[PDB]
Amino acid sequence: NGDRPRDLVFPGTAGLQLYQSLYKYSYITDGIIDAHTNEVISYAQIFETSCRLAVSLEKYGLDHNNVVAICSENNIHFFGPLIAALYQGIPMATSNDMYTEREMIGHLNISKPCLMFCSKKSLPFILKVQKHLDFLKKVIVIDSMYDINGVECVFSFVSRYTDHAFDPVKFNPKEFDPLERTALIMTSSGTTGLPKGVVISHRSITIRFVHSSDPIYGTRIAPDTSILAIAPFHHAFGLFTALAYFPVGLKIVMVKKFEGEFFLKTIQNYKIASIVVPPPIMVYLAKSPLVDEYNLSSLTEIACGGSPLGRDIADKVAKRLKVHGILQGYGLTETCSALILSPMPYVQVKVIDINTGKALGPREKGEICFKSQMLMKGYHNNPQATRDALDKDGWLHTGDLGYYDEDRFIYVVDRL
Amino acid sequence: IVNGDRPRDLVFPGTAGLQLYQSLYKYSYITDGIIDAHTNEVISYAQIFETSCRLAVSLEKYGLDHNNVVAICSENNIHFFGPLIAALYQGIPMATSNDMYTEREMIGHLNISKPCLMFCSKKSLPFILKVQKHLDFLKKVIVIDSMYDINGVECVFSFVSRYTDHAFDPVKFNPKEFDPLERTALIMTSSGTTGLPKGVVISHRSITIRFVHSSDPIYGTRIAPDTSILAIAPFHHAFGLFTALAYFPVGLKIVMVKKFEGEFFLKTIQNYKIASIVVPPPIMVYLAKSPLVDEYNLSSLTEIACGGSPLGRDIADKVAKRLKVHGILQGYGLTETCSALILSPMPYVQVKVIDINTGKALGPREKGEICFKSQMLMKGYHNNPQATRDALDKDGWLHTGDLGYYDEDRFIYVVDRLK
Amino acid sequence: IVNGDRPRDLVFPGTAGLQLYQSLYKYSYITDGIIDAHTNEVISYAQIFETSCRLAVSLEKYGLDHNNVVAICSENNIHFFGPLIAALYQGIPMATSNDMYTEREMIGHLNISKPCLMFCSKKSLPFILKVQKHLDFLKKVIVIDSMYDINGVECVFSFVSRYTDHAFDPVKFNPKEFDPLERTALIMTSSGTTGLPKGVVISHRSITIRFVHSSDPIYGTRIAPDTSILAIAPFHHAFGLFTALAYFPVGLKIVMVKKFEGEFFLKTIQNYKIASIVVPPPIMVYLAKSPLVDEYNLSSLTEIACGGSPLGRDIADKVAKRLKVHGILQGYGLTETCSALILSPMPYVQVKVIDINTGKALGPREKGEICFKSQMLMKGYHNNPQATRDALDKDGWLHTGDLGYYDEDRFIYVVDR
Amino acid sequence: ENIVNGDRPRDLVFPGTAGLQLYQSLYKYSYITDGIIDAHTNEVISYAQIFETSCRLAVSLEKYGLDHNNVVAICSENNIHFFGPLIAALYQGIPMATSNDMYTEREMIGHLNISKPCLMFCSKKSLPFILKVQKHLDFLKKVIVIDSMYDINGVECVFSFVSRYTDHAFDPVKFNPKEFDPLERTALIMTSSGTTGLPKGVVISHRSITIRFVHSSDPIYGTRIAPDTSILAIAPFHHAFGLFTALAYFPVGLKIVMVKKFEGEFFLKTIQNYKIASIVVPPPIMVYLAKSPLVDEYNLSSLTEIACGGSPLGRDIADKVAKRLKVHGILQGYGLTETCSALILSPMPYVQVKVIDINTGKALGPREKGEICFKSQMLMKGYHNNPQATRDALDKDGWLHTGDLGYYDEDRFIYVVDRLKELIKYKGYQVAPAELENLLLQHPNISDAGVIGIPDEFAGQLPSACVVLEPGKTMTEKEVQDYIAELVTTTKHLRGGVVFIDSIPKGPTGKLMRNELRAIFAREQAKS
Repeated sequence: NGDRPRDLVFPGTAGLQLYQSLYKYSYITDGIIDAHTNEVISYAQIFETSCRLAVSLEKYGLDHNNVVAICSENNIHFFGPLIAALYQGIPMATSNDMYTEREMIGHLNISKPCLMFCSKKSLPFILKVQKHLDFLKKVIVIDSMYDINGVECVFSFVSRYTDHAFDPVKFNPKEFDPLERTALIMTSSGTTGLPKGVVISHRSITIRFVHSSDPIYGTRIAPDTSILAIAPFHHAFGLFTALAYFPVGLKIVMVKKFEGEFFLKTIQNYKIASIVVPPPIMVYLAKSPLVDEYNLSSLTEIACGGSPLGRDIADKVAKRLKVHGILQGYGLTETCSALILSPMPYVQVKVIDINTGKALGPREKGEICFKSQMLMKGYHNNPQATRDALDKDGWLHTGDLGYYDEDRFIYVVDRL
Repeated sequence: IVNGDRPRDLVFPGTAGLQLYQSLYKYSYITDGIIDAHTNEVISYAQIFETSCRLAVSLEKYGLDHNNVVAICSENNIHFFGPLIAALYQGIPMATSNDMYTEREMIGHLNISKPCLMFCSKKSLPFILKVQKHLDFLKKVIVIDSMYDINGVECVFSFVSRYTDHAFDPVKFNPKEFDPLERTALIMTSSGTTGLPKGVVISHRSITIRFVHSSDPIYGTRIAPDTSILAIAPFHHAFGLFTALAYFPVGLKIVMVKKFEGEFFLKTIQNYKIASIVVPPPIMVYLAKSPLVDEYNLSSLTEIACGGSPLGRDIADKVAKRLKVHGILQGYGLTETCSALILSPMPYVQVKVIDINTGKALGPREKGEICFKSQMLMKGYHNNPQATRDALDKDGWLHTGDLGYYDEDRFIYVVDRLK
Repeated sequence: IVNGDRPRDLVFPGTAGLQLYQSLYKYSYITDGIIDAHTNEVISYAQIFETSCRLAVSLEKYGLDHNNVVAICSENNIHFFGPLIAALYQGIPMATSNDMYTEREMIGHLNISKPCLMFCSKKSLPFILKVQKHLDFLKKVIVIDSMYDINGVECVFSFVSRYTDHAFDPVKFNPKEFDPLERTALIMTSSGTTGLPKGVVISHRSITIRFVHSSDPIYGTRIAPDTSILAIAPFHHAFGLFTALAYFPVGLKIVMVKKFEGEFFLKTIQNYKIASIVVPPPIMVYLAKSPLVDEYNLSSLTEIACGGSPLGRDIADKVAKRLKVHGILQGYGLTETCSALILSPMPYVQVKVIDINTGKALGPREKGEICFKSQMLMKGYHNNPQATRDALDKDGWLHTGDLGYYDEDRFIYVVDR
Repeated sequence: ENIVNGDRPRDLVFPGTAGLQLYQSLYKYSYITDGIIDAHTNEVISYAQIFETSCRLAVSLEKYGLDHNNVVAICSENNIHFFGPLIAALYQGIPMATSNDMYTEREMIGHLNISKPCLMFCSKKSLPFILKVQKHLDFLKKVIVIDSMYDINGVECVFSFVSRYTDHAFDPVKFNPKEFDPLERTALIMTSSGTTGLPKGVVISHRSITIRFVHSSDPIYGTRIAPDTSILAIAPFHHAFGLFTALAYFPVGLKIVMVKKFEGEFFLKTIQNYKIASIVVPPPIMVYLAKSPLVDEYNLSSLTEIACGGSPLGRDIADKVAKRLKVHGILQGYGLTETCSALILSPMPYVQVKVIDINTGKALGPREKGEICFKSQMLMKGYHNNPQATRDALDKDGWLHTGDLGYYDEDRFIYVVDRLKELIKYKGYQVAPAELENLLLQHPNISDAGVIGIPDEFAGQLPSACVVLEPGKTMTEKEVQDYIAELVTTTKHLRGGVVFIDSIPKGPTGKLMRNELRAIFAREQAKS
């Protein structure tokens, strides 16, 4: 079973939650800051822009039977269109910005999206790729006020379908079943050798929100101190840890790429309360030099949500930077990462049999596997690997064996 | 048809209990939940969480439900919320009695709700027994703030340990579910307009909405969950109880003073670094034109609110200035009902104008009698069908007693011409 | 021939446009360019730089030049300077209309310059469209403080994106060149001498000189480029427009209040840590002898100035003392023209005293009609050559209508009998 | 045509005389009372003091009968009063010769004979010397002490001198400086040697100085700190770097405090006890700044900005310091034109540049290799009475050939990255790159330098490598030739064969001796 949720999951569309969040924390004036450029967007800005963009996507002719995409590096305006999709319940495919033409065409062919948001920086590569895909009917630039040789930008586009009197306080996000409407088709190159694009329900999101909100697990930090986002937005881990920052209204500062120093510079200079990084930036933290040459006395909380090596690099950092024991992930998935760490709310776990397939009780070995709403609703257009991944009734086979750690210790230890 | 702001927090649908429960469970880590400014006694959130749950199961197994009514009679006292929230879990209605009623008054009071069980204080117990000797329907008393029973009078601890054991776990307990709009949360007595002791009925929904207002960052007090607010207004009365209760869903260290007398208020706000206060207008005037109230360091003060008979004659401006505060806003007409609605219309609250000669539903900038409609409005008086149809009319409108006019679509606030 | 102080900063030779341009470019880094004390809207210097440059090329490609005259009708508003400065680049004259005119008055005004394009505010647009329905020559209106168009009315953003594109770089833009003394910068209408609608003409030179004055550390606001000054005086009007405009060449964070009324001025001056205020005498009296105006913390104030018929003996002294200020010194001369000349004889300003009867030049300490000569002076009235020759005489001297004298060679300052 | 232009100027150059802008400065910022402070003595002059003295000195010099066709000099250590005479020369348009104060008799005379100045200004300290010296020079008619109230043994001091010609009631605000074209008038005649190996006197225009000020005013480049805040001056005034960086402090009205000599830790103390905002220094005290102990035992928290304008130890001293002192970023330039240093730092306003052919000499394009040259007004204008060095240093039309070779990043990026810092290296039989195309573009395992050029065969010029390994790792000559046989193709490799040795060669922090390795190649083309 695993922990009882502290903040009850928001029933409705994740769109609707995010919407409400933006509206509440409109007062925040430092929504996102580009650590590099120093560009800054306010919550109120994302709010207006996302609403405008929603009525726009609609009147232009899009719905749930379509798929939209965004291909951009880690960038301030990214959330405008993303969030707009979530209002309308249009599915959003996120493309990694650095695919080679080769890889990328492979990707877009999975979801096959009719509209594509993208970055200034990524625009040429997108035009180059779009000339190979008859279905990619329109591209829109997200981070420009002016159009780029005939390519439209979110501003112009939006002013086509919305006017001077538009009031996002007066907008309503479309309503639907948040468990059967797709939010994201994020493609993943993990198992086998196929690209295969994974499907994320809205419920997976509002549950991920529950987790960001919970004060024993997710980041318990002041709704107006600055958290750093570094993880790739196009990728599941980075998109969700980032996106969950809004229901709780945090000043996000954000870095384009994990590499080098400057991680340091950045984290000192903005008074960063919490960071959420993958384990390479953990090693750079633990056993890298002159990383106390910058004042990092700002750091309240640290998280890891990918492939975390032993509890020793973890202690190296917990100690170096004076932290409340950095605790985190073990088992994280292709899907919404992290579940069962230091089981989680809305996630149930079982131990059955290598041989029978019947659920055991306590202190008994057998293959450990998961069931949750937060789990992928399967893959896209591939009925094969859908029924391949999660079994006869919603259990996702992990491929390890171990046991129920008893009633009085409902935690996870696994034998093989 | 003035609608009033769109809610920034969607109202929690379920039992008001359930939300409070959830709140407590979430902020269990908070250890300085309520402090008795006087004794220096302290309860933690997690303690209230446990106690309220144990007491919920106790009351249940003891055999009570929606068809009964419980009461609590206590002065402002840390343990007050113990039984109250437990009631809200089970959906037993709670009648709150004022501790300083005279026997005369009190009997009248209890005869409205006629509660079978009565929590009380320790210094209020004599009086409660003295009274119970006149009311056959009052089968049990329980003391809320004692560890031992008191000459046969049970106390909350003994009572709870009767039905629960050491391994009891509030994380595994569940508050009853019901329709939060048709379940009475509270029966708070008030003798208004006529002077008769009539008892007001409050839905759970009325509460969950009041929580929505408190969460709201333009209206309700926007300050960090784990900084200290002072609530002093009397808990048995709606203003003090709802403002107090609403502190929980947002997890604030409350400090609480038993009585508004002179200073010491000063003393406390200094000594506990009080971020926000919420007071009635007597301590407002005391704030503004009483001297050497800048002899204590009150520079902790982020937010100030007032919610009864607000002295519009700019005492408010004087305090806003004296204590360098983000301008004190509050008042703008409250009620017998859940106080405070339409401050500096509020979410889930709409107001109209109609005209006192026909009763239509007037449009912009036009006078006529102003009155409110809301889920948050009182569900009526109790075993009295008379003054119910009199307070709120044919379709959910409650006549307030002023004329004003709708300040246009483009200024959706309220100005009213004569009071 | 009292000459008046030697300038400390040599007047910039070129177009006033070019100077404002360079200013914007230099202080582009300033991120708190203008703040709407009311709303809390803020524009950055670089934003004005881009907006104004784009607007300049826009105005040019749209087909305008010096032979037209443009207008602006707006209340005190962050975006006011957008179009204005753009005109100055192109050397198109700008007529400023007071935003509170009656249709009655406003048309009278507009008929002086007869402008073909009109920028205006969100707030001013109803009244303006109403007015353009009476004037054949008013071909186009554009809104300055909106991102989207307003029922068929274009806005500056849209207008600008018609003629410039994404790759436009204002660092590569260059302001038109002309002689800054024969090119009109501004046509500000004024009701002086007679109740008749006469429009005053200001050359670029007058502005580049006004900039000379604001930079001067004995006279103009001597405070660090990146401290916050308050502009409250009406932008459509000369005193307010120029005190405001002169701030950019010295790069000051401007906070701006739409209206003088109430304690909101006090609040503002506190909440933004305001170094200098420059006010007309009503908020001067409100300053010295108004109550509980120390109930707000005004300890931020280094300098105070006044420039609208200054004589408040000794109200000025009452505030100088009230607000621990380096003694507020100012006024002592203001006009139809660029207000403020001879304050506490100014650079590039000469004053003489002559004879009420002959009109021949006096020497020291001697009575007779006092009057001025300066490049900063009005180049005359607009379509009225009658009152041009009436105001400034045969050889550039402009008669004030007072008498007095030279406070000597050894004290080249002005007292008048 | 293809030219890199350079950053639009954020302050348009002041048309007129350098003296005129310098006047107007002193007059505007007259109110500052801490103009220059002897960080040593504590003596202090104010701005309006300098304004006075300099205007006085100006009219004195004119009535004494001097004009452009003359040349006045000044020999002095770093001293408060330096600017009085200097600025008055600039007012009057008389050219000025800054002599180094610690020249020997021998050197000094060769110098003075370039400019042949008739008036010499001097400091108390420098007087004996200058007199000694003047007893050789018949052309040097008058000395004047600058930092002493009383005359010395008949040597007239500035005050007596000025008083002959101005009275009690003299007013500088009424004085006008002389007017001329700022571009044809010499301002300074500061001599520099090293190159070729002779005493040759550089010519700086007035415009060079106006431009110079334009850069100092530049809020991205020059020191952007508030007028009436304390900056430290410490580089010797009698050299161009120090003189102009000091002189330019005046148009922005700064409280200068100044130390006479760079040595030791008196520096920390001062920059502390005066609350010093910015500093501008040479790389000696850069490296002492970064790598030297307990320099964090004095409080250097006042330190907004740092510049560095000489031979920049771009090793990692710049970063170490920007870090230690938590400063907004010390970022400097590249060029060392020998005249007004710093042209192209992290092109500069009013400076342009192009790259040309090694062979033709036509302007190249983006990412095209060839010799770097600049052309700016701010550049030296020539040498004094020497038509030989002039037509050498700058070409036909004002371009200064750096002798380095590089290319310009992009026209949408006008930056100059440059591959191989000198031309006299890297020869081949159809030019080949040396110390930076390869060398630094190949290091497995890291093998520490080697690009020289062996004269054989009589068919060309053999390239050759001088590889050295560190942690005993065995590489062969034949082995390396094939790792970098595909790294460059054509024919490059090393012809002779990767020789292996101990270190690299000498020269101050970096600079090889090229012929060192060629001769060291010799004796090591004989063994196993």
